[PDB]
Amino acid sequence: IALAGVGLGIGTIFGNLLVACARQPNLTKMLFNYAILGFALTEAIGLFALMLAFLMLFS
Amino acid sequence: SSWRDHGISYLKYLNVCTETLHSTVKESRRAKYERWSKPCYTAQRPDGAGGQETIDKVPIHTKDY
Amino acid sequence: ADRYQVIFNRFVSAGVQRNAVYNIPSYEKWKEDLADAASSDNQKNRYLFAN
Amino acid sequence: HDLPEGFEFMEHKVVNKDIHAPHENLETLRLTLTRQDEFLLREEPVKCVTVTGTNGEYGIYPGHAYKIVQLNPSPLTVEYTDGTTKKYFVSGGFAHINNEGSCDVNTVECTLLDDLDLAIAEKELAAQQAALGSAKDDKAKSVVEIRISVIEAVIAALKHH
Repeated sequence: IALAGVGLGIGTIFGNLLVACARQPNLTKMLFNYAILGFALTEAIGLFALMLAFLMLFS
Repeated sequence: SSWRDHGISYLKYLNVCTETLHSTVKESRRAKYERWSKPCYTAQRPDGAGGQETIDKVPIHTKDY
Repeated sequence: ADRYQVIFNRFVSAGVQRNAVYNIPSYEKWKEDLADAASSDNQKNRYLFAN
Repeated sequence: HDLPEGFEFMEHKVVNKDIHAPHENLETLRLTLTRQDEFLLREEPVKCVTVTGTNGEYGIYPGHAYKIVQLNPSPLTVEYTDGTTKKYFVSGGFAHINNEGSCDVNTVECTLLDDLDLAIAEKELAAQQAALGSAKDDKAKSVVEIRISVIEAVIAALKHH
């Protein structure tokens, strides 16, 4: 269930990203890099939850 | 607010606001400010007889809006 | 109307009165140019203004 | 044959900051207050300027984000770094805010709040209220409503201080 708050978060980021890219087309690279950074940071939490699930499923 | 629905443009709204603001000015200063709102412009076309046919494309005064 | 060209006299000094022009394009053309400036790297001086 | 453009005779251009540039901490805002192709302040350094836009009030300080504001009949306050406040009243116009530290407020009419009087506004408001009932048609009603709103804003500005 933790992943529910992870995937949604990713969407949020990308959501805002599009809006930003709409009003600053010439600053797309930095926005995309920051969006990737945020996605990886959230994926860290996702992997923590996944590791707990695997520990409780395979042991 | 409600003037847009009636077709009144933004420029006429500005003119009305300025005229009201000038009307709210003190007696002493108004002599200057009133010179920036008094309508003194007209539209004319020369006819065959020479008379300056006046046009009604746009109202001149605010009360005519 | 495609545009509205205003031609007047510019008073540079007491003895110099040149002729100057103000060009006022149609709302559609102005919108197109504004969008191009906002999106494309061209018209870099109006980028912030258009956006 | 190539006619000039009237903008070539004006050398006080607008400085727009580039996207990929370092940030600067500014302590003053260059204000440019204009009425009918006439300025009252020429790039005056001020601490802040308060302008009443359509959506609501805006308090502009140095470094404010690039923006366009459609003003409404209302007071406009200018506070200098010294600690002195100067209050005007505007009937309409636009305010262009630049991230480089400039604010150009172009109004159709910008007059000192002191120049305005109270009793004059009250009597004009009463006359407009009386004429509203006798409005010829919908357009006259809207025009009278516009005038009444302007007068009410003026009276509120005066009574505030």
